[PDB]
Amino acid sequence: SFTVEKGIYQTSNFRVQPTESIVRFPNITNLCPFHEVFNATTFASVYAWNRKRISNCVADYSVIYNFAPFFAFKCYGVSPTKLNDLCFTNVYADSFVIRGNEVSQIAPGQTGNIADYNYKLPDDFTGCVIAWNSNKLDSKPSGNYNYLYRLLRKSKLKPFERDISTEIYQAGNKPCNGVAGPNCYSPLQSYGFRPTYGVGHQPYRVVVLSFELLHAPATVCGPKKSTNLVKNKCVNFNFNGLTGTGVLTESNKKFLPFQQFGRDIADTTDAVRDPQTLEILDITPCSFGGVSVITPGTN
Amino acid sequence: NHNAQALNTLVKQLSSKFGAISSVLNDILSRLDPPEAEVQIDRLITGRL
Amino acid sequence: VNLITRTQSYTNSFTRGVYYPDKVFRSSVLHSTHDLFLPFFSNVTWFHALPFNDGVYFASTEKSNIIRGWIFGTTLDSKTQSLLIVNNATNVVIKVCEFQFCNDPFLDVESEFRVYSSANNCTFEYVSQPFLMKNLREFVFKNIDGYFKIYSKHTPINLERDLPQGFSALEPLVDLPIGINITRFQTLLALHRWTAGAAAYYVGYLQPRTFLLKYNENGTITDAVDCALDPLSETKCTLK
Ligand SMILES: *[C@@H]1O[C@H](CO)[C@@H](O)[C@H](O)[C@H]1NC(C)=O
Ligand SMILES: *[C@@H]1O[C@H](CO)[C@@H](O)[C@H](O)[C@H]1NC(C)=O
Ligand SMILES: *[C@@H]1O[C@H](CO)[C@@H](O)[C@H](O)[C@H]1NC(C)=O
Ligand SMILES: *[C@@H]1O[C@H](CO)[C@@H](O)[C@H](O)[C@H]1NC(C)=O
Ligand SMILES: *[C@@H]1O[C@H](CO)[C@@H](O)[C@H](O)[C@H]1NC(C)=O
Repeated sequence: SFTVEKGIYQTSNFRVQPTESIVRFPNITNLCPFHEVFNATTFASVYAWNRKRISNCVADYSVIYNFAPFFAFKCYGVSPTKLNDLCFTNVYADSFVIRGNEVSQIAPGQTGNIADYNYKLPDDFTGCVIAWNSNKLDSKPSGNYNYLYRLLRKSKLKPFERDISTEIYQAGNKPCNGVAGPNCYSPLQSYGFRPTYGVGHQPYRVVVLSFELLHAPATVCGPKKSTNLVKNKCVNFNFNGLTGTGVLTESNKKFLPFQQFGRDIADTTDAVRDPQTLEILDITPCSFGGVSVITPGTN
Repeated sequence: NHNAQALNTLVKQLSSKFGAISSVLNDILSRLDPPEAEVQIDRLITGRL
Repeated sequence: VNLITRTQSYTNSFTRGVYYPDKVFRSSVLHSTHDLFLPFFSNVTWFHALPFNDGVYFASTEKSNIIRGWIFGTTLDSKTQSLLIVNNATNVVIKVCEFQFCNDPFLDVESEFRVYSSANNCTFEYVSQPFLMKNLREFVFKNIDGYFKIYSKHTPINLERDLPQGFSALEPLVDLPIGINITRFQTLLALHRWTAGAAAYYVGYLQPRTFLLKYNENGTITDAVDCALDPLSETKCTLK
């Protein structure tokens, strides 16, 4: 309205703005062995897949981009262009070789021989899948038979389960008794790789990365650079991935040598320890409130 | 007692996920991309409303 | 090389076997937590291959240092990995190598040939300050989501033939990233050489339970309530 009567009215709210930003990433300078996982010149069969654990190192992904043009680079729970800033607890890497047309089988909630008898992913998977052609490396002109896949199994495979049993499968009532007779077939089938094969049957190297987010104090991060520490000001902070804004003050809290954070009745963060210097600091929200306007009548 | 209980329940309701990956907007903003954060944000908005 | 005979007895656990669930600081609050705990007033075994199940609570009170380290494995064979923990005067060694263990692995004091025939393929090795240090030592071991978590506590105690009555939270000791199955476990003994002595310990098993823990203003847990023990505790948990 263009006319206001005498009284007091609530119009809007105000909040103190932040001053600067604080970064307190750890100071380890190791390089995660991503280069060793790739271009290893030897990739195990799909029915027995390698599993490597990565932790306690600074993870960089720039080498991946310049490694090779990718048939598939699909990240499910994380945007692929932001992996250079997050911080994870532990990294899992699984590498193997599979046929070209079966790449689509590697995905959460999928079906197929490889999906149910070779390698099964969980429904809540949070990671990335990388698949690139390797026809020029693992395709003998006469035929490479070192790569084998399981074909017959009694039941499905649970997520992240590996089977290496090699026994004659029995598809009938009579027992195989240890011979490859009728109704009895070998469990493993050998791939045939030749350079003359068309696309869809040439071998492809696949690497699956699995993360562990929102867990114990994380270790796998740090492409960025840390900053100094300020107190008694409305500032932004990033402590090992814990991001926020507020005022940092000295804390008289008796932290046990194994706790990292602090919580209250409302279950919100109110204390934290600096990774570089072991010191407990209290966090307080910056000032905010409402604004009221008092005026007589416009007349 | 009633006033304190009501305020405590209202504050405690902020930690529910309502069917999203997390209950904190700050991480989702800094962990995902714009074209896919709205799906997670909508459920939190509905629950808090 | 068999010089050991084990006798069984049964006793009451009372309110023992409480550990800090996470690494989050709290004060002057009551917190509800659902996790694997030792049920209150449970039925623990006294010993003078045991299944691992979902976790093990171990208790000892002997000072003669006869107990040192443990063996964890599914088939206890060199065909599969098996955790081996050895505590000694200077350090503690933890290995996951597929050792070919013997029927009755006992330390010679210090040749390990009697414990296992040979070492082989493995990836993880750990060396640190020894876990061990009138004294009661309580330990909690659990393997979950590819992590072997070990909690422990050491407490002075008077001359008592059974477990004391009180509260003592078990601070975390270690969380090893191994990621292997565990089905059976065995206790290692060190006999001077070849005298055969005697040792005793308490064994209990963990179960999934909901507990109400009380934090003091000062960083420590001082009380706990098992919600499924009786109607009174259920009412206490409901009323928080
Ligand atoms: C504990 O269990 C044993 C056998 O499992 C039983 O004989 C005994 O009565 C139970 N109770 C006590 C208090 O030992
Ligand atoms: C105790 O264990 C440590 C750790 O391996 C070892 O270096 C030391 O030699 C051991 N002491 C004896 C007496 O064997
Ligand atoms: C250990 O495992 C590897 C991998 O399968 C195998 O090649 C080796 O023969 C095994 N035994 C020893 C003693 O390394
Ligand atoms: C461990 O042993 C159990 C029972 O023998 C078996 O089902 C399982 O596949 C084995 N491996 C793992 C990683 O649990
Ligand atoms: C609590 O901690 C403070 C500071 O360490 C101390 O003054 C007090 O005695 C402690 N109370 C206990 C341990 O009951």
